[PDB]
Amino acid sequence: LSTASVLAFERKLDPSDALMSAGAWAQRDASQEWPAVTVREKSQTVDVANLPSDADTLKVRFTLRVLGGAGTPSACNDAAYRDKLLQTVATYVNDQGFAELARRYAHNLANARFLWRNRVGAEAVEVRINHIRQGEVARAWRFDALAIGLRDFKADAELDALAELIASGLSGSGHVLLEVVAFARIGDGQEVFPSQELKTLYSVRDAAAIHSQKIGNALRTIDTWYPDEDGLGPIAVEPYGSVTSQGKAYRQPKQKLDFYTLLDNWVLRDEAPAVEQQHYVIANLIRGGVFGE
Amino acid sequence: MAMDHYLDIRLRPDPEFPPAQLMSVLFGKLHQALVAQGGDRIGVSFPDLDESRSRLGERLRIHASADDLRALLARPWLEGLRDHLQFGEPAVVPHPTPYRQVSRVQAKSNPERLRRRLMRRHDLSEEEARKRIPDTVARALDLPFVTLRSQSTGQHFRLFIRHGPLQVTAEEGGFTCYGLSKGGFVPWF
Repeated sequence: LSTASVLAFERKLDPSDALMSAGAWAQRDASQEWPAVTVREKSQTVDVANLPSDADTLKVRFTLRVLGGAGTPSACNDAAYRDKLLQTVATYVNDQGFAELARRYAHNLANARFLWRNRVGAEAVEVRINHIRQGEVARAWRFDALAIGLRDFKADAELDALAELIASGLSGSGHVLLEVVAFARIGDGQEVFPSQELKTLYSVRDAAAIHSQKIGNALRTIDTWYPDEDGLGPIAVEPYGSVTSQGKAYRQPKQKLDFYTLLDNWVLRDEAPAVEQQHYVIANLIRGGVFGE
Repeated sequence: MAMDHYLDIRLRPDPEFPPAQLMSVLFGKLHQALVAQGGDRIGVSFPDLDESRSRLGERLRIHASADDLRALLARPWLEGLRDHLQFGEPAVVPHPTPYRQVSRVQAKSNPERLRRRLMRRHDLSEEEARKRIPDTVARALDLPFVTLRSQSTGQHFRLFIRHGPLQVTAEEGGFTCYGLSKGGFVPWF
């Protein structure tokens, strides 16, 4: 028995591109037919864009995708590695429910964790999120990012139903399809910050959008068992986790809490890393990657 | 050093912004509150920096009073940095206190500023404009600050600023709108 030369896991909660678009207030209930944002360049030769004078508003558009049953992998060379991984993933599944992941997903849905740099000097944040079965909606919400503070995980009354819904989702108890969209308060004639590639702001044609990976990052700020200091707040979940913005890389490999050794121990020889590590382990199994030899 | 308004505060960690990624927001959400809101009995200091290390922000250091800076603990104008920062309240200062030197001034490093001035003042163009214009006198004021990207581009522009000496005597009154000492001995506790 040894490691796995090839591994391939499949992603969960994938969003679309979050196009920006504008409007006004008290027409936010008539936002099926609404305008968009513009892209222009000024004097080097770089891009910079701007809202009009009629609008403090900015708008977000994306929708989500759970799959269910994320323990079972899709690429290996050892059949015995599957026969040693099945007991571990079933052991984590059967003894406890997945709602601890689900609160920490669904409050980032509820807060402005995805509106990262859309509240650098804002005043009133209002987000509206839909649960879409078919051509209409049947379980509607409208959430707030002022209430739950952006570094703690303290739950409210809206959060448990969405948590048990998404925990039915990623565990295989029913496919869910969220649509998470937002309405902003920016500034009457204010500069925008969309994405880029590897200056040119990343311009979808006749609009402005940010890619899939930024929101697929933003909705999994689940690492708050990283070792050094836990008063700071949630950062996302990465094997060999390095972050540019806070600079210092959490969870170094020269001491034993990185993913590539706790996976070895938790999976194979059935000895357990901590219960203050488990939801980080299964969040790594949610993310996916090439975990080889 | 007659005022006794020392309000200390710490930082908060966030993953969606570097030091400039909140420093430009601080430059956006401090100047208008010190201009459109205003208050000559309110400002800031810079007593915890360094030259080579480039320490621009490391703790709460403000200058307020019982009424002018007394709205710095019930202010919803600085709401939003609850994922990246916090604040405090003023405390009783002692008799012998220090006073550091700072300046929120504008440094200029234009080697072709003579050409852009002579385009409306002299008519000397860029062809013969290299005879006596300042080719290297417009130096840069390298220092650590935030990267405020105006309409000229989205890149992070350097925040030039000059530090100052340390004197035992003080000078109470009014400073510039940015809090840097334009004649007044700034605070450094």
